[PDB]
Amino acid sequence: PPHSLLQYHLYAPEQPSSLKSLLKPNERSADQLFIPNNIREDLTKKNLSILQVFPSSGKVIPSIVQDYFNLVPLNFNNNDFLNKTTLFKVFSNYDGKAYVLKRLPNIDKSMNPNKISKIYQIWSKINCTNLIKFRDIFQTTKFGDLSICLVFDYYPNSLSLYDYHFVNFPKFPITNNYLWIYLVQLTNVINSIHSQNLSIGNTLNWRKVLITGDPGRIKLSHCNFMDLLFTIEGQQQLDYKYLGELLFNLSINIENSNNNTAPKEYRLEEITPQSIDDMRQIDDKFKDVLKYLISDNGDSKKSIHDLTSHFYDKMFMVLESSQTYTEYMESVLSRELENGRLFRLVNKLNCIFGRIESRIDINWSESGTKFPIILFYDYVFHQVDSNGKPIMDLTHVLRCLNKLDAGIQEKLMLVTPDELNCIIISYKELKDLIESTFRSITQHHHH
Amino acid sequence: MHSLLQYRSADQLFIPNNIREDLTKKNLSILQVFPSSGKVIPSIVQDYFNLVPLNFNNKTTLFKVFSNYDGKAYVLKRLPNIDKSMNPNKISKIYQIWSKINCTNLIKFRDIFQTTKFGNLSICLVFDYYPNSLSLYDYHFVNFPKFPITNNYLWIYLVQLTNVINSIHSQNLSIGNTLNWRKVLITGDPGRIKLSHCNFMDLLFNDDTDTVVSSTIEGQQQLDYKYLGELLFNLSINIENSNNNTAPKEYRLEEITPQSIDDMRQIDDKFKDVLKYLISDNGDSKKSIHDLTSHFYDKMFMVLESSQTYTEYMESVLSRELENGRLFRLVNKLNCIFGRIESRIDINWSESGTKFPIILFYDYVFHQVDSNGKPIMDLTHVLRCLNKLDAGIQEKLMLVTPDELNCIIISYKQLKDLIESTFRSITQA
Amino acid sequence: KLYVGRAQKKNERMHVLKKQYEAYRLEKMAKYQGVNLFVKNLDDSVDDEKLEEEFAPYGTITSAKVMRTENGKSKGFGFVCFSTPEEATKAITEKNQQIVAGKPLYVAIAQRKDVRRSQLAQQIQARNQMRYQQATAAAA
Amino acid sequence: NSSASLYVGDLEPSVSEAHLYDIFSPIGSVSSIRVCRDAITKTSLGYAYVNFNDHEAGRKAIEQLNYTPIKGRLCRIMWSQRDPSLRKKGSGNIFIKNLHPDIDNKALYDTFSVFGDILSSKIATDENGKSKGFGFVHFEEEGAAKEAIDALNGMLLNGQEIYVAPHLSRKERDSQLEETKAHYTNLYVKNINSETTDEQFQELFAKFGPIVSASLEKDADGKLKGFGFVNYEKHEDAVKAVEALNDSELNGEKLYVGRAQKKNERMHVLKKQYEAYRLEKMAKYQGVNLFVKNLDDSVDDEKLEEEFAPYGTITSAKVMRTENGKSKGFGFVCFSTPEEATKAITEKNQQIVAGKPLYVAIAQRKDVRRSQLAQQIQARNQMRYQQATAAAAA
Amino acid sequence: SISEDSLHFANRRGVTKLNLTSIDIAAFSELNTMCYSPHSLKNNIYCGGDNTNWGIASIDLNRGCLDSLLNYSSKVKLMCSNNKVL
Amino acid sequence: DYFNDITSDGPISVDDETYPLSSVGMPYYLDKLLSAWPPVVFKSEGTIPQLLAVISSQNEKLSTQEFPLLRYDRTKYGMRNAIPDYVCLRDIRKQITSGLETSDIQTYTSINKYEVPPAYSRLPLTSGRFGTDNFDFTPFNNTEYSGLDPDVDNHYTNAIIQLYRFIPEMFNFVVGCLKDENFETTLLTDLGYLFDMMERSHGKICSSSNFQASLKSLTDKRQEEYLESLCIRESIEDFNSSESIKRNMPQKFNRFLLSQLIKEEAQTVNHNITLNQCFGLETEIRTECSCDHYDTTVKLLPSLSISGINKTGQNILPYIEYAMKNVTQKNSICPTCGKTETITQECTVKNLPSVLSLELSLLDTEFSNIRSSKNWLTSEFYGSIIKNKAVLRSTASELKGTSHIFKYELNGYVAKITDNNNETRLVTYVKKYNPKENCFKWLMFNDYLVVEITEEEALKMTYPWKTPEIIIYCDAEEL
RNA sequence: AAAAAAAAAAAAAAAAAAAAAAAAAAAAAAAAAAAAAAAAAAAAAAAAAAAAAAAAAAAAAAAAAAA
Ligand SMILES: [Mg+2]
Repeated sequence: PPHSLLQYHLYAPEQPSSLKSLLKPNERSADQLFIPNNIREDLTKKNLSILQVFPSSGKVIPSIVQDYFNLVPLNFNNNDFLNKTTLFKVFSNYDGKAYVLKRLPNIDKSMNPNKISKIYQIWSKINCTNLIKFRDIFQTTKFGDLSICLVFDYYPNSLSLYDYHFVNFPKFPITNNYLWIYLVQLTNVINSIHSQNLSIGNTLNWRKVLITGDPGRIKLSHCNFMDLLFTIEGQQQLDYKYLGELLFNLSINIENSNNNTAPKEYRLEEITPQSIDDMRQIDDKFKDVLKYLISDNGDSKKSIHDLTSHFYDKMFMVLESSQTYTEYMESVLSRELENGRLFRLVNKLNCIFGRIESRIDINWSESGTKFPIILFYDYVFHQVDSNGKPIMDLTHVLRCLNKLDAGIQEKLMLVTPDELNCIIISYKELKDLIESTFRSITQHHHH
Repeated sequence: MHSLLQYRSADQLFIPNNIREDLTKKNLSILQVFPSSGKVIPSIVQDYFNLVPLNFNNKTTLFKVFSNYDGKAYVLKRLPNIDKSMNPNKISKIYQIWSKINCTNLIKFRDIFQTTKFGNLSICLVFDYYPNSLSLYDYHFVNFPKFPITNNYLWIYLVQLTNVINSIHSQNLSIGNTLNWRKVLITGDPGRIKLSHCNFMDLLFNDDTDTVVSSTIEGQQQLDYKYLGELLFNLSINIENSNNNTAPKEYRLEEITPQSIDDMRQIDDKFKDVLKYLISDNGDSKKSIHDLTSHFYDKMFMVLESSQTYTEYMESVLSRELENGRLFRLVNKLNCIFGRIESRIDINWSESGTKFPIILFYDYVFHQVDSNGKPIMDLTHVLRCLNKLDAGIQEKLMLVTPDELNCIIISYKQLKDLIESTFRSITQA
Repeated sequence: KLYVGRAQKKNERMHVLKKQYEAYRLEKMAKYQGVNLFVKNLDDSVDDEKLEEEFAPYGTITSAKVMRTENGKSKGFGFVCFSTPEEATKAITEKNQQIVAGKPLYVAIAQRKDVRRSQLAQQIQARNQMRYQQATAAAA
Repeated sequence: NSSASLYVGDLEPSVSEAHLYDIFSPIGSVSSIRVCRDAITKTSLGYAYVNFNDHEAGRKAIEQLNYTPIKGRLCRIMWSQRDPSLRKKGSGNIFIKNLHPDIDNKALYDTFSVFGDILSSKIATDENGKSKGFGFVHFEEEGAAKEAIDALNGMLLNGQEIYVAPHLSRKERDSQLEETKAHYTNLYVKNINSETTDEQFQELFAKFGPIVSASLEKDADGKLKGFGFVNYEKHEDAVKAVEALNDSELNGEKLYVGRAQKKNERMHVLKKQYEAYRLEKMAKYQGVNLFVKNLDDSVDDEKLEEEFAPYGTITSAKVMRTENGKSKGFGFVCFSTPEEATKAITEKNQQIVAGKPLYVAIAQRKDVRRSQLAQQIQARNQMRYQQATAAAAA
Repeated sequence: SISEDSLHFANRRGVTKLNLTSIDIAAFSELNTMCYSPHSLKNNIYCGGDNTNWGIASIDLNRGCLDSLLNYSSKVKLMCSNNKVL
Repeated sequence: DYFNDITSDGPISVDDETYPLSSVGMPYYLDKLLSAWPPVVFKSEGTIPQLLAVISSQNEKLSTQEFPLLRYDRTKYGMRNAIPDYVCLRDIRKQITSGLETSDIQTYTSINKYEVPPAYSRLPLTSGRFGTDNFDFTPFNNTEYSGLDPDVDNHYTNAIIQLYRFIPEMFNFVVGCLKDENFETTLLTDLGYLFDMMERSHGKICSSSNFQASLKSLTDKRQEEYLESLCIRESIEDFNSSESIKRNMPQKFNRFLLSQLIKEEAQTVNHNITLNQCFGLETEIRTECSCDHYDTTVKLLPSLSISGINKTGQNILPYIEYAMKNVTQKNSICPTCGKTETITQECTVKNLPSVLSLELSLLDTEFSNIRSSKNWLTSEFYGSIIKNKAVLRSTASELKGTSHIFKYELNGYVAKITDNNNETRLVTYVKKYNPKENCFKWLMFNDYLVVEITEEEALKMTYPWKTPEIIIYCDAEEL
């Protein structure tokens, strides 16, 4: 209910990478052990974005709309200023489902549910990445009156690309990588509308293109009733007009994102072929793509082939990038899973270690089994180095944790504690020993 | 206080049902190494050690190896038959030709070396170990189970091989005989199939790589088109055949049958255009992958669909795993110095000693007795206390022996200070 | 006049001597732990050398760029080295909550390479969310 | 981008944040009031700040209330976003000087707001409205200030120009009163030989400050005192020949130039004497003197000097009284011996001289205030223990 | 608190600041009684010894370690001071 | 005991997945938490890991399903809970790189104490009949002293070669033994041929393959107290090992080397014991097992292993005075007790032979203390038999003893260098006497590198990379 | 017969000295006169002024063995 950060290198701090500038492949690190900071803070920001509420009512807005409660507004940079806005986060009865609800009040010439029903099923049958779930549309007597509600998914980080590059705080642009990525996302969704036989819809140009996912997303939410809330070949011709508009726009906005200067949008009567031939840091093949994306003159509903009749290699390089992101995502997810397993493991370790009555002798052993338990604990945790100073190495520990976590039949030699009573032991025996000790102490029916 | 209770197919197509269990089984395959291999080659050979094998005929040349210089699971292949590599010039040339070879499904060339450690001479090369290497014919037909194949997966694998084609032909070279199902390696529940062998063992034996301009690698392009076509054709006719068990139907370039390639069971005309583009190896074509991808034209978007959907599913499940690393460093600080044998019995750790209650609360959590006196965890309370002590806020804490002694009512930030002070004093003087 | 024409440091890292010597420097930087601290608020009543010998009992400044704007206008800032982090802790505990004239002589670590503007960004975001919330509640 | 966080300067201690809230509560969006009670003894820094949730209501409260009397003193409410940067830059309050002594920040603000919103405006408006005729006015930035310079340097404003060209020090309404053609601090040259004439006081001296008036000062005794009044052009050249022609040769004789009748625009001569007195005022002893309080009244400097005659070379025996009447306890003997003073720390501390005991401590008016600080400490301590006692006493 | 061997000092909370034995010199071996030192009243002690080093010692309680030692030979039953006496 | 405890219901002790480790914990903090991790190298992943005394009732009192074994030895398997240093085959790539080219490698002086100077480094391999090629040595030595070749399976005793060549008692003895045939005395004769070859070579390079193969083939001809020395001996094969220079190997090698030297000395054609008396410490060792069933034995043990029990100020001479006379106990089973025999044992050297060996076996704490103690070791000390102990003072004026003050001057020692590149090798320090000028010199011998350093540099132990292990005091007149 | 308490908590209070017009004095050569954060807030390390950097240290090996 109070406003604070708790992320000022506070959730986990930053570490000097000047040591990492001169570092060996043997030399590992805690981020290399666990996670880099960026994904962590992004996911926690996403979690708080999901739960941006601390327990109150918010009854000044209508609060329950047909088993959709906790109407809380997406106030990221909400373009309904000096007005009670229409796009809220809401929680369903089922899944508690995090939803963007958009309610359009004050309608009179849309009383037929059949028009919104065919726009519903016609756009519920669609299925793509950037084709956010078109759901739950009916006019209601709340949000003022006659609010036609529609529902998309919540999908945080509302980053309509002007947000993602120009409201953006470190000011990074999008070079040719995200160029081709957004190119194949738009090519995907125009192939989707040529498939499902609908228009371009309404919105483009830094509107409804909020980037929820990481690797470069379109996620175009509104391709809906522009005017018919209350030919198709011409609409699938003017798709090229909208599209080449955005492409000329960002293809010259690279030159403005050279500096930290907020750009203006450069609508259809600024698309000039001299500016095509004269803008900088642009592929001239991509300039010829925009020469085709000089909008659709012959008014056939042209599919994506004549667009893609210049190239296919960079689509494969985009696919390459997506596979690269998924692979090292699975790498760091493997690191996180093995950390969770080993944390449960050390929970089992210190569960019975350190009884008060056991700490009597030098080694703190009470009964028969406990000294062959805590036999391990010196070379696992209390590892003084070769030079003689007591230190900690997280990578000898983790290789040990790897070799013990399975409980394999391989043995190991130890000296504990008098450096006379040597030992060797195999690790399945250790596993079963800890299990039998756990049932011997935390029997969980009587003990 | 700060939180409550929180957080077959069509296009997603990558849905393991117990998926983190599958990944920890994969890492379990990464784990062990059987030390009693009895190999005349020892562990410590040529910057690598703990050489444990895999299945017979690449009964060796497939070695799981934990690395010395890197510390990473690698695969090794012996080539235990050749013995003559008279020019390190061509060995360095191969080091150039594959150290620059960079892709995804082409698994990266690490290094090569001709050892004398097996008894014989052997030009052993290494690549990256991936857990649980299979073919698609393994993934369905050779090994249990047999997932019923759709055309979607065929498009996916088609995208994979065209990626390989784009990769090696950006590198203006070719492959050779690797496009049998056996010599490729899938990478799990998705296809994402990463080839390994790449058939360059002949290059160690003579010199035909783009210098023979007959190039001859264009003939190898058309050859790999033919291998590609029989690979997909055996995949198709065997998937229709081994709906349950009828595997394989091994067909060759001789058994190419462009009649029954076109009279296949369930391949559409677009697939038939694909296989007819493969099978009509005519003169002077040097077939355009731009044309064949224009024949494909849609599946790039479908594998991007599956890729980002599986990706979002990975972070959606990764949401509830992140609370480990801070916690594991907490345990690192905790059991880094708890029972050091110099400090097991000394002056500043007794009940009259300095760092006395840092012991006491320690196992207070860990041996909190029940109403019957049984030390029972109730890990809710444990992690509650763990995050509270991790914080540093100011609380009041009852503590007993159980009986009437050494009771101290305390807060956290001073415990923080003594912990870091002790850790730093341990770390150096 | 033996006119000694000085050379600025243009030779960097060719032999092994800067590689191993900067390995020893990095081994020192593993053991400094915030020695050279940013002096913030060089106040009016505290001069450069006045600072430099107020904290000469509390650290050895091996690199002293403590100036004003060529001793014209104030810098307001400098660099003063310390001994160890716990000597930094005692320097915190002794020289705290003293207004000299209007600004405290806050010699500490260096930060804010963005993070002032990250804070200002999240505060504007919080004000926007709370401002629509309070506008909604006020509009009832 | 702060909504509003606004400077309120030239305050008086009557204006609390209750009174600021009573002023700015019909503005509309009261967020907070940072009254800058600086943490020495809750003193103002000369200012405070008011924070507003609304940027527009903050701009409103500035442009309505800039030198308006909040509880009788005009409110110097401006912007201070760049003012910590003006602090740790040295810049800020530039010297737009020769201002008007009857025009405050409000009238000249609304006048030269055509030159700009003056982000750091002050005139010499102390004393509940009286300006001395100058101040530190500075606009937004260098461009608007330079526009005001190049547009208005020497114009007319109620029969007065301004001067931002030179960093003109204080007393600028009375600058021409200082520059009046009759009075001037002359230069007494001491021990002059009779060879120097009215001609000779202008020969080598007119270069060091131009001379028309050159007077061989004979006295009312007919002779020369040896002291001659050199009449330069400006008191800075009186400075130039008191600290450049000091014991110099005009022809062959001394120029011990002292300042004949200082007019106070150059100053602080022998103020170091003050700090020389700081060798012996509050750090009283230098382990030499003895603040011996609580004598008898019959113990005069008579009996004090009588007691301290075995205690070294007595240099200053002195008891302050009610106008040489009633002493209220205290005397002093500045010694010349520190070890006999240590012998008195042994002996003459805790000493009956006549019937009432001697009291020895080093003499300062300095740490009376530090003792009052300790009184504040013990007062807040007994307040705290009484608060705990009344809390837990039930 | 002071025992025959251990000299402990907790805070009024009950939390522990110090506790020592005869650490490396035989300070807290023979222990008799507590005092305070002549710099302040409720401050560092001048702890009474008899022959543990046959010299009575002050220890700065609030720094953690030594204040002063002195050579008084004879045994002491009891000790007092108002402000600066012994 | 604050009431943020309205509910925490389920005992979810470990491994429940109806609630994972994703924290539902903390109240909202303000500042940095405990897991601030300090920077470290973490440089020990993957460095090729590997694999009478009865069990006391330190652990037997709680033994059930037991399997203990009281067999751990400190020299055998090293430091308890230690982590080995990292040296992969990038160091073998450095062995592929050249050693030195067109300068002098003989820089034995680093400005930093941590850096290994170039003279203490590995010298490169001796390429034989390579293509119109061979390896040369003339920059490595400019003196007239013969060099060795490390291409032999000792890796150790090359320094012992350069050591025991420089004892004129030993040298003139064995070169007297050479003039007879003595077909049975293998190591005596072959060592003598090796030292005479190094003598008359006059700077010419030498190898030890005759004596390497002779020592080896004798120690190959294996299956007593000789065999009790040999029971841990032959574990040197298959040279792959975490220790190339190992803790206890060259110590036992010099031990039973001198033992076999005195055996072949005792089986000459003349059968002298001149080295045995001349080098032997008269250790009356009194293994006081029982009051009756015990042993006293005077063994003429020529070396002195430094066990280092409590190091009984900081310098070497009281530690040697401990090692002469010392009593302790032991739990070795003598049959007259049946149970765990709490036996005791005292040791007293009864002579002062003119040459005193010092083999070191101690923890790295005291080695770092010698790195702190400047001039820790003693250059020349005077010793005498006081009543039950050789008191070993600097001069006699400290304490004259009760028997015959001698004059014992150090000749040299063997320096283990464990460099910055994690390479462990050996270097002879010796102080050759000159009777022509009655002076001395400190010859540093690496494998074939021959220089002279100063005495205090030879006495300098402050380097972290430098460690003495095998120290030979001589008599000053016998020096 | 202006005749005041003879100092808590190391309180607490002295200064140890000047323009000299004493006589017939003009208008800043000053060397610079130059206050603003405080809603969880201002933040170089490398080592720090190139007022003169020649910078491939020749090479060649017809090759071994040793029956
Ligand atoms: Mg030959």
